[PDB]
Amino acid sequence: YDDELFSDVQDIKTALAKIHEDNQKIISKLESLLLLKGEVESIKKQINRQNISIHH
Amino acid sequence: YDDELFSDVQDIKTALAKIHEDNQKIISKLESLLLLKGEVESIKKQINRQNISIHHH
Amino acid sequence: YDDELFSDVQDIKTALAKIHEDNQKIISKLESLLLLKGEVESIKKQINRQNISIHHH
Amino acid sequence: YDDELFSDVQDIKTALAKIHEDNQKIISKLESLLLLKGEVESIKKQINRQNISIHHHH
Ligand SMILES: [Ca+2]
Repeated sequence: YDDELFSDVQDIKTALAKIHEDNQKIISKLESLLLLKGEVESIKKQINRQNISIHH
Repeated sequence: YDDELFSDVQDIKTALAKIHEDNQKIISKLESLLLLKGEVESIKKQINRQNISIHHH
Repeated sequence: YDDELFSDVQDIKTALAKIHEDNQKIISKLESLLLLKGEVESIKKQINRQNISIHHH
Repeated sequence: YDDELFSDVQDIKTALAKIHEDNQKIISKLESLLLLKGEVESIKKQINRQNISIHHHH
């Protein structure tokens, strides 16, 4: 083994570690973005509340 | 095919399979986010509905 | 170049191609999502038009 | 270290570099999307302002 297969293999492993870390970052931001769905539901309630007061 | 070399190759295969699984999770979340699109359009209509009510008053 | 080693190397290449394919799908979805920013700005204008409507009475 | 095997290893490296490059772009797009959080918040305030004007208006 090597000559020098081992060094190349290590480099591949180092790259794989970097991509996975990237994935973790991509997932954190998706989770934060998902909170948007609740906010845009809130806007629709806020508009309905306006409609209720105006009717009154 | 040195045994240690095979061990190392198996590790690489294990890493890639994990990355692919993460990709599935990422795509699943994106599909959910896409539904936002319909929700926003509905808000524009809700405002238009409001405008009509105000005119008829 | 051992025959089994070559096959495992081939298996690795197939996996990278699949991950790359996942990437393109992810990018496509994110481009669609970015269209949201224009839609939200449009809502801000639509609400402002209502305000102009109310002032004129 | 067989020369054919070396090419195949180089090929693997090239694909990984390309995937990382894609990862960067995906991240840049997510950061842009995040600014949406502020925009949706701006709308919530804009609606509240209407309610206040209306109260003074009425
Ligand atoms: Ca990704």
